[PDB]
Amino acid sequence: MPPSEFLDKLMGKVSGYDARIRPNFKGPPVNVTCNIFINSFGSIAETTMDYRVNIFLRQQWNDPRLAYSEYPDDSLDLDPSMLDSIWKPDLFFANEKGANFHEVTTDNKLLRISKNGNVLYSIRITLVLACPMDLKNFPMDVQTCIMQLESFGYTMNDLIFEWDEKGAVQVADGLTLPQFILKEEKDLRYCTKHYNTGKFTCIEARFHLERQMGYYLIQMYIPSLLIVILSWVSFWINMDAAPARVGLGITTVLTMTTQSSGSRASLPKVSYVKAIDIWMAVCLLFVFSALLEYAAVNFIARQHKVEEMRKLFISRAKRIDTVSRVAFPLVFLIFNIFYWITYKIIRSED
Amino acid sequence: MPPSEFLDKLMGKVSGYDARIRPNFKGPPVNVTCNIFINSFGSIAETTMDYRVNIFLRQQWNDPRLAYSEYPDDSLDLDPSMLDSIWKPDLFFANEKGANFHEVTTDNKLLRISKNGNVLYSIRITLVLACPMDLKNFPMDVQTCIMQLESFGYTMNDLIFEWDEKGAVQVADGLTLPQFILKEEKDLRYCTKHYNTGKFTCIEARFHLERQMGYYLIQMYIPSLLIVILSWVSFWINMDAAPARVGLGITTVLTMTTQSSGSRASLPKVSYVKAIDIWMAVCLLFVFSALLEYAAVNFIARQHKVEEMRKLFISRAKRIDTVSRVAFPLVFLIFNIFYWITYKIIRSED
Amino acid sequence: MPPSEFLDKLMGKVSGYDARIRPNFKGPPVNVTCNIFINSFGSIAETTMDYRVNIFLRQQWNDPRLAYSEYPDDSLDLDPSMLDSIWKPDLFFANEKGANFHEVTTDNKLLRISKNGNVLYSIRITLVLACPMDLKNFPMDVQTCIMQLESFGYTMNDLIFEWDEKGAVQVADGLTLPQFILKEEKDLRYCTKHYNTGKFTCIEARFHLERQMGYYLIQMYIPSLLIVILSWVSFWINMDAAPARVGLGITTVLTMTTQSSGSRASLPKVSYVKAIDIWMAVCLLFVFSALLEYAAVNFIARQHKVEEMRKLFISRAKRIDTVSRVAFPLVFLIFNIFYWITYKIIRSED
Amino acid sequence: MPPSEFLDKLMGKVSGYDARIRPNFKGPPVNVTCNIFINSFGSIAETTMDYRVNIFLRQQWNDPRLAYSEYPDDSLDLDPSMLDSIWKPDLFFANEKGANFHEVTTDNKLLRISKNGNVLYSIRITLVLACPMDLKNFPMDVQTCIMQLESFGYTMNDLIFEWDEKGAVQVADGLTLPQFILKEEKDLRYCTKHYNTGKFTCIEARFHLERQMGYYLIQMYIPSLLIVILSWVSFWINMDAAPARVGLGITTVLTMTTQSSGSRASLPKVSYVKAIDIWMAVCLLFVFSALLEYAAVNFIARQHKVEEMRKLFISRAKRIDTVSRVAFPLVFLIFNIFYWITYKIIRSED
Amino acid sequence: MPPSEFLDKLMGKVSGYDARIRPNFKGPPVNVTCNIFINSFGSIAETTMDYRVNIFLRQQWNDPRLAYSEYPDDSLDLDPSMLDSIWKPDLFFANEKGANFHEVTTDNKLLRISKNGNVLYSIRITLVLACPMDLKNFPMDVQTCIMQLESFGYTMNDLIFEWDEKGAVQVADGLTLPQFILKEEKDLRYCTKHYNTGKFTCIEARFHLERQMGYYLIQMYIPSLLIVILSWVSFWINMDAAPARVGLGITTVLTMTTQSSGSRASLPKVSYVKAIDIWMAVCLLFVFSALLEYAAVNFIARQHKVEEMRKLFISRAKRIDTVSRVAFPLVFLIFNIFYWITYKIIRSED
Ligand SMILES: *[C@@H]1O[C@H](CO)[C@@H](O)[C@H](O)[C@H]1NC(C)=O
Ligand SMILES: *[C@@H]1O[C@H](CO)[C@@H](O)[C@H](O)[C@H]1NC(C)=O
Ligand SMILES: *[C@@H]1O[C@H](CO)[C@@H](O)[C@H](O)[C@H]1NC(C)=O
Ligand SMILES: *[C@@H]1O[C@H](CO)[C@@H](O)[C@H](O)[C@H]1NC(C)=O
Ligand SMILES: *[C@@H]1O[C@H](CO)[C@@H](O)[C@H](O)[C@H]1NC(C)=O
Repeated sequence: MPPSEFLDKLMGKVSGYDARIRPNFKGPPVNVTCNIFINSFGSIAETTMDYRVNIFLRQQWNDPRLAYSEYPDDSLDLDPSMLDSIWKPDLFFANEKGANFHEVTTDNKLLRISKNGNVLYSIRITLVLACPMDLKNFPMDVQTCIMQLESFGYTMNDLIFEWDEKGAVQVADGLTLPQFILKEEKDLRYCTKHYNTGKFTCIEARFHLERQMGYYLIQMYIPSLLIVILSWVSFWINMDAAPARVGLGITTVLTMTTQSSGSRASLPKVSYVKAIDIWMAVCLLFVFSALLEYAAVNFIARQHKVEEMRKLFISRAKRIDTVSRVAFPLVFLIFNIFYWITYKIIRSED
Repeated sequence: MPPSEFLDKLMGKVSGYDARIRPNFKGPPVNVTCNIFINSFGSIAETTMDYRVNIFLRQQWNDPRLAYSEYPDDSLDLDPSMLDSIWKPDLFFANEKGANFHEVTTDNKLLRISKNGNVLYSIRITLVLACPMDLKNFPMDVQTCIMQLESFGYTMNDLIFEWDEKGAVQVADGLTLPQFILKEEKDLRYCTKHYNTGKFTCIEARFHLERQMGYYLIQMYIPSLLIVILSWVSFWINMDAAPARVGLGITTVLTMTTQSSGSRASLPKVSYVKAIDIWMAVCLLFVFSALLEYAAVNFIARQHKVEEMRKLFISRAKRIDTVSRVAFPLVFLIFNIFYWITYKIIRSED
Repeated sequence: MPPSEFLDKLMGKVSGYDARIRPNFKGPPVNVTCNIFINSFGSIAETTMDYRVNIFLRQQWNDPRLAYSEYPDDSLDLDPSMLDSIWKPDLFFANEKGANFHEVTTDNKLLRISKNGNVLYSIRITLVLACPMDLKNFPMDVQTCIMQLESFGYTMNDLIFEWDEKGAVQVADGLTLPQFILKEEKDLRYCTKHYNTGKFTCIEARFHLERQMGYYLIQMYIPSLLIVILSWVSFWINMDAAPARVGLGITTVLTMTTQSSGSRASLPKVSYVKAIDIWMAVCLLFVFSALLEYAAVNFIARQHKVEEMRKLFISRAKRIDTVSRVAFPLVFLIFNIFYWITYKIIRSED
Repeated sequence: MPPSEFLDKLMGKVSGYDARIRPNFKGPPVNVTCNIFINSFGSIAETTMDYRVNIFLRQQWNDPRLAYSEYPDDSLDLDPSMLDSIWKPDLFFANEKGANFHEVTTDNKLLRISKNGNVLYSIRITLVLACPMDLKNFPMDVQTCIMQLESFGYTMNDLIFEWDEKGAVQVADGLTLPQFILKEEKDLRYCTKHYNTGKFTCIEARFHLERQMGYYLIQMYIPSLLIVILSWVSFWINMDAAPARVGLGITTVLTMTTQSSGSRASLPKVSYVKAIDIWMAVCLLFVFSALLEYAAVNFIARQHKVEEMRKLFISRAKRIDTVSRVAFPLVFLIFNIFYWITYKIIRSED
Repeated sequence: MPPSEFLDKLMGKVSGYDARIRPNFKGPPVNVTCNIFINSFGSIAETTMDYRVNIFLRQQWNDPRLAYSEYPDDSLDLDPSMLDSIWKPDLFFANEKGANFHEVTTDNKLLRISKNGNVLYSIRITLVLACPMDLKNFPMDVQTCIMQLESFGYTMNDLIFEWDEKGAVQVADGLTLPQFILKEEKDLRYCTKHYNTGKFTCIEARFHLERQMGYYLIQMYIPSLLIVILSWVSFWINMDAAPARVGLGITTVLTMTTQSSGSRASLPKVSYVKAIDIWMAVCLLFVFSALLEYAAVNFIARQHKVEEMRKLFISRAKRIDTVSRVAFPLVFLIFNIFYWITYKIIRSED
């Protein structure tokens, strides 16, 4: 038998196969299993509120027609150039921007057909998908990003979408993200869609992302701690009143302010207050306190600037110094560890 | 009856249905009801003067042809591949940039037809639409953005566009905007269009947006208040003449100026003066006053630098200090609350 | 009579209408009237040297064919789907980048035909057009932007382009630009094109744009004036030699320099010197003078630092102070008003 | 004779003209003359390493077929809608990115045919072309940008490309570039291409660009000179040891550093050292020297701070001052003029 | 024999050549040799994690059909307009974004056919390819970028891809990269692909890139060294306690911090610590030490500020100075050379 003759008999003019009619017309809904392979992941930006993903969609369904039973083999790998004639289920993504195809040299498509009629359709598509991330806790946070596959034009009575029991989602080996660590959980559940026009099927896939704090710690926490320690020692040995003494505080003020402004750049605008803002606010309070104590001791010195009074004022000023000395490391220590442990337990609960 | 035979009889060669002729030719204008569903909203930028929206257009009209009365069911869900043969009303948007279609796997289209001839056309389109926002009051403002649907090629005698009496505009559940809060009002009115060529139908939909001031307050108001308070206390204990005393003022000057420059970055250029500019101007006036009073007390000290004269100059200088002390918090307090209450009442009127 | 039968008789196979032949072949040139409507304007950027415009092109010409005289009405509104068969005049823009079409739901096109043969073609196109603006005077300037319509493929003997006597250019009501004010003058003149291949027709439309200086004044002139006044008073009460006195000058130097650098950011690079540069240069000269006078009085004090000599040096130093006092406001006043009046008269002449 | 009948006889089914066969098959190579007109030029960016150009390609060749000799006129201006049937020579650009066509209203194309068979093909194309500029001397430099036209698919035995003897390259009148001045030289030479597959024809066009230094001088040279002069005078009158004296140097240090960082922004990264870097380095050396001399005189003063020794130390310190005084202007003068004259002669040689 | 008649006999209707069937059907897999020519390279950005490349793909395979043996010559250069009829092997790239074709004037394609049936297919394509660079050592690093060619739709039994024994990869003469130096090694190995659907052939090409450190050294190392030396000398002659002395340290602090922030701008965010960070950290430690020693000597002076005690405190303070003097150059010298030699040996091993 020649291949061409059979090939036109299967889906051509002698065949009564109209490509505008669903298989099993006036019958039970056509069940469709969907298997997705993630070729690549990444390019997630906080401002844009979306990520980039390259998938290999694969969907299988059954047809009562296109059952040959004439060649001795089980399956046939057909050309992807008559895919227009074969009926194709509609499938679009709800949180989707763009989503072009790939056409390098030839269109990237795959067609297979078995003896019973089970087909295999494979399409490569790069999707920009919108993820509504919540930045309540900026340095440490778990982000859930949603992929939705749903039927635009058919009701419940047709095109029921089902997941695959085994190996529903696969990932490429040695695939890494610079910023996040992917979690191998990938919980799958499906939520149907209700509209005034009708009720439409949908299936959902969920991915969990964990950020890496190493960059954040080196970029912000480590310099800020250095500034705090520097300020502490600078006043600790500072003596009486000198214009030079003021310089140590002045440098810290400006540098801390610039760092604070710099940190709130990449992130988009949100009403709620992030954790990094809290850390910046407390460090600003500490540096603001530094000036305060100086003003205080200067006021005591001003009152001092008779012999009977001098001893008490000089003593009171020194008392202010030693009390500042013991107080400043202690309250920062009891606060930062409290901050870290409370964030440590919230991530553990999440 | 086979589905294919009926399907070609309805809109094919045996049918006298020419797709270039409007239904009810030489007759009353074809009425069209339009229902819009907002799939997603967002990506509004002040500079660009436009926003991004993903809608689900739905338009219904009646045809005297395409009335089958042969299958026992009421409606038929047809394929979206013969939509070219069906006559389609022209519809374009006036404040429109771009507005591509979506073609993921298959074109996103929907076709339905009832027994009487009422059709249902559904198209997914992402529109970039221009909104002429007025920034007279920057931190608090209500913005109205306009969507216009109008007929490019037909006159009044044809293609009259009407709204839908019930559920004209729907919104997706759990849809949020990072910057703005959408108001559930959505007032609908229609304005016809007049041209030299003729008079063309149009319908309009209006959306109200309310900005969230939480980001603005934390970003700008809170640091500026801190700078003002710091400056106040800094001079409050400042004593006589020392080069060190000057430092407190110097830091504030530069930091305030940098913040003022930084704030006017995101916004585009406009002739009128924004509220934030007013707040920045008054704070700059306060810090400018700080230097002034110093210069004054230094001039009194310069005159002082004989015994009879010294008491009066020293007293006058101290008088200047205490008067500065009582005056500075009081006038800022009576001004900021006045500013807030006047803006509070203008938003209430708006 | 059926509409379809007439519709194919007019421009089909029974008709000898070849769409590759110009009307009035071997005859006088085909005159074409062009009417343009500006749907929207804006998005002008100085660096890119171009603007964005959305027009409604409309062109009318006569054909000896397509004269029906069979239906009792005067005109017919045809579908825009047989516009390919109708002969269309070539028309392109010389200072053009891009210029895509609009295809939302359906192509935006319009076809009309009268009894005599006068047709009406309407096309919506968004054009990015290059405007060679001259920035000799930056804050105040009038910019002329050119739109050119010309025939790519035909000579003088064919396709003569003429303007419309009445209402050649219309503008949408309530159309505004954030930066510029449009002038309702719109002078129209036409310049033919000469090439080695031949002579080609062209028509030109000119628009005048006037910038709004309110943003510029608030952004730059008002802070710079404040810095100048501050500097003036700061030295005015400055006494003898103190390291603190220097601070007043130091702050001004840096802030003025940063503002000067900031101002020359948006503008692209040009050889000639802008007006804003002149204003920045004079203010820099004033602040530079401030340091000078200080150095001078310090040199007199250094010579002073015997009793007979002290009186003359102290007097000379005070003389320098009072002379500085009277001189500094006077020369700035006689210069700034001179600057403003000369620019006021140049705009009036322009 | 009707135009349509002749028009289909020339390139249709009765004609044996196959559009897949080169003219003069099994014969001498088809010679092609190429004339280029530069409609616009500009948009050159140093980082991207490419420029934007809008050309009017024009190529002429001879065909033995398509020789009519039946109409009494010499040439015919055909429609650009049967250009697909006419055989067209392949032509692509080697240093090419993008290069789309223009389709405003109608495709921009031109067809002409003479009695002998000489055709004229005109195509409008905007090309982004890569120019490998060498930035050895940044402020003054001559840049050569290359345009290459070559045959992708044919060997030497076919499609020989020749230039045009007269008026090979034309430029539009009144065409200017904001940054560069075009030179009216435009030397043309051709270099053939060798590959493993075969030898392919190519022709090359060269353009020379001269930068304008006016922006660079005002932006960088003039402020830097002002800073140098200021520093010079500031120390020149500086007296003994005062903390205030230090301020004059401190301001210069920071401002010079910021300017130095600012200048190296637009330019991309290169291994070799630019001229502007040299100028920045020498000015940094001068300001660095300023601090040095201060440290020296302070060390002499420190040793001074017995009567016999005081006279010699005070004298030595004053000697250091006067020597600094004479030395500093002289060495800057003998260096800057040397720098300018050596660059003046290198541009003259180039 | 006419060329047209043979041309349609080879791949037309009289020929039984179906373009949907692979050559050697039901036979051994079709071997394909692939030769790639790199027309241009460059535009590599660290953030995007990808590079731009313009290649000339060339693939050869054998067909049992299309064996003419009728013209006396060996090969024929066909038109690229019947390339659709010829069967073409599928080929796509795995680490691929975009990859459009080039269509300037005509499509860039090449067709050749020999007497035996060996064909030659040439396609020009610009590919954006993702390179997973590792920035463990930023200033000096070798980067490997991967190109993968693989068969989308066929299994092992068909379309085996083989490399070319001689001249597999060629590069254009005089091709340079501004940032990197290409290594003439280009090791080629192939790795097959395993999927649930089946096993698919692939081949890989590897390129090695070496960065040039000249820009980095001038941009960062040279200024930082200057700051370190300046700081060293500044304290080296600094005397006792003066507010002026503090200035030398203050300037360094701010400038070093700004440089440190500036350096970490171009690079994207990564968890691990780069070499440049280490160098910045050590320089920050040195400048931080500068303040420390000052505080120490000031504390000794404070204790000093009775005659018996004064000699020991003054001596101890001077001892601190001389010890600082000998210590500071020595430890920087023993550290920087150690840093350079360890990086020198790691690059040599790599
Ligand atoms: C799809 O599956 C459901 C439940 O398993 C079944 O009731 C229905 O008949 C199936 N439809 C088919 C096989 O077309
Ligand atoms: C549309 O509605 C108007 C007013 O209800 C009516 O006069 C007109 O006949 C309608 N046109 C139709 C039904 O085609
Ligand atoms: C166009 O107008 C000119 C001048 O009015 C006239 O000479 C010419 O015949 C006209 N061409 C037509 C009507 O085709
Ligand atoms: C092209 O020119 C060359 C040299 O002038 C000549 O030998 C060749 O025959 C020409 N080819 C033609 C006219 O086809
Ligand atoms: C391809 O090469 C392999 C090994 O050289 C060989 O076994 C196979 O038959 C070849 N396939 C062909 C020539 O189609």
